[PDB]
Amino acid sequence: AYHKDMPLIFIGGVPRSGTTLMRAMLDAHPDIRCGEETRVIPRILALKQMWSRSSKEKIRLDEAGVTDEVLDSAMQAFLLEIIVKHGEPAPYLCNKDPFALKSLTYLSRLFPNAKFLLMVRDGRASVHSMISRKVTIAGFDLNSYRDCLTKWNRAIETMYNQCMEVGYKKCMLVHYEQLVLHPERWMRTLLKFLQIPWNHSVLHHEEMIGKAGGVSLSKVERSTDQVIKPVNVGALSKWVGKIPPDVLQDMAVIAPMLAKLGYDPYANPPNYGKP
Amino acid sequence: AYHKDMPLIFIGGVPRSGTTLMRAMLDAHPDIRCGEETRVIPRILALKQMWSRSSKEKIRLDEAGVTDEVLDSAMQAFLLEIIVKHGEPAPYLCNKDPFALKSLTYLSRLFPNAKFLLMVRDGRASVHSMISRKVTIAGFDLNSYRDCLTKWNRAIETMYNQCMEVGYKKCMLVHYEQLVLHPERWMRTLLKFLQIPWNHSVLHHEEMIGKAGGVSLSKVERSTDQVIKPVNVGALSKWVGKIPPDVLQDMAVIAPMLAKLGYDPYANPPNYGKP
Amino acid sequence: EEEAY
Amino acid sequence: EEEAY
Ligand SMILES: Nc1ncnc2c1ncn2[C@@H]1O[C@H](COP(=O)(O)O)[C@@H](OP(=O)(O)O)[C@H]1O
Ligand SMILES: Nc1ncnc2c1ncn2[C@@H]1O[C@H](COP(=O)(O)O)[C@@H](OP(=O)(O)O)[C@H]1O
Ligand SMILES: [Mg+2]
Ligand SMILES: [Mg+2]
Repeated sequence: AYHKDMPLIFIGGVPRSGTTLMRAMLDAHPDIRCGEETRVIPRILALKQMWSRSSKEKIRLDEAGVTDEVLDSAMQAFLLEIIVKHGEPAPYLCNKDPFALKSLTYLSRLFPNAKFLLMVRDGRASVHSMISRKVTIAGFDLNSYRDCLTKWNRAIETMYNQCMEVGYKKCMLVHYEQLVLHPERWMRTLLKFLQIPWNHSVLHHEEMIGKAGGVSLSKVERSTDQVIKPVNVGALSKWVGKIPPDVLQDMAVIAPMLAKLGYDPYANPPNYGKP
Repeated sequence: AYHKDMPLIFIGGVPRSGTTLMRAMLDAHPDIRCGEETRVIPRILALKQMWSRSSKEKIRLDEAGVTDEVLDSAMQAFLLEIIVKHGEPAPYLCNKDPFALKSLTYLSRLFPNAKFLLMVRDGRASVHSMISRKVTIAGFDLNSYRDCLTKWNRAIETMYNQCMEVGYKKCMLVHYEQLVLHPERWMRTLLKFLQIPWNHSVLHHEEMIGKAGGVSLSKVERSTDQVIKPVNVGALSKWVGKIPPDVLQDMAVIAPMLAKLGYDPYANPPNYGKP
Repeated sequence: EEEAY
Repeated sequence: EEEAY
């Protein structure tokens, strides 16, 4: 049984911000299934967004009878079929595709009882991650820290503004650094936010890897080698000393979302906190 | 009521091949609704086609549980929501999007009882039409008859091959020239092929324009001003004398599909027949 | 489009 | 792709 009013969970954020860890920890809950990145969801959502943004094209679709209500119904049907059928059934279905939250507000409209989790990491950590691990993302030039931080800023700002627009009952900012430093505190807050009862197995996601009602992984995903380990504070500040000095000097200008999201742009690194 | 096994009709072919006329003639049948070009259907089909052609990407989606069966279910749900909801309900639902039949074989698999009408027109007529009326198609350079006939050739070859692959019970080649020359003869053959009872109103499509259970037109579609008129043989050879002589000399080289489809590539024009 | 087709 | 994200 599935439908557009069911309680869905959408995890996202900029890649390399702990999105796989977030969904793996929730997957470890026995009544929740998220599963691996679908990939198709961001692309069809981005396609749909290109049609609605062009007022010229929007007129042509409305004249063909392909209205907002028709498109939304087709979008709903497509996304649910993917979300429901690509993994095992569960009381609480979940979806993790980082850039799906670029259409957060639109997803909130399509799915009224859906809740969102925007993963937020220090942009310098996320950018250093994708550059050092050679993670290829559309638009992100991995030779340039300046370019990647500029694209990180643009991406995270768009998702943040939408997260804020829907409000504190539909979307929740989840700070990666805080998640790893205080995993019990945050997972308890998160499940209370999602209105799902507590289960301690979310704090042992490593012991649920490849288990029935557990954490399904993809051998070709870039976060698989890290998520199989237990939750640790190891990746908080691996970025420090690796960014060039001209970029470090311009950091607040390049990435003003660092400051908005509680990261000191001139701390090398910030004091994220300690457990 | 609607489902993936329902008897669908997909009209298509290269733009400027009499596809609007074809669908309008069927829309004049009181039991058939086709409606306006959806526009989204070819684009989502094309998007899907890119994922399945790429063997690298096909591995990743399957590793994420987004298998053919999952994708095909998602596509079925999306395409049916557009087809059913964008127009008024009818016993026999139809869809006209010219380039939807670049995924003819795939649509035949997704919709097992769907029947296909591939409209074929003399490529010199289609190309001349799109150039003289300035009808923009992606990849077609309207400043070159040579480039347009080459792209025409590639498009029609792809759709023709898929039409012949699915077989005579699933797909019917419909020659525009033969339709306009002998409209009663061909509409009778078409409705027998579609297994829909004969109704003379298909031959009076101009009297069903904008009527209930009749022909619904889009004010920004490029065939609207011609389709409001009754069937005529006036557009058979408007191209003659308008194609440059270098392209005329190279006709069989540029467009070998002309000859494959029964058109003489050096007759100006061919003897299409007389009413 | 986008183009007419 | 296609890129990774
Ligand atoms: N079990 C775990 N504990 C802590 N961090 C983890 C983890 N599994 C994955 N991560 C972190 O999540 C980041 C990848 O996020 P995403 O899943 O959005 O791509 C990686 O950052 P680094 O690559 O900087 O180490 C990785 O360290
Ligand atoms: N009532 C009618 N009788 C004959 N041809 C028609 C017609 N309505 C439309 N057409 C033809 O369909 C062609 C456009 O096809 P499509 O709808 O597939 O783009 C046009 O060719 P021309 O532009 O050469 O005149 C047009 O003449
Ligand atoms: Mg689970
Ligand atoms: Mg009708």
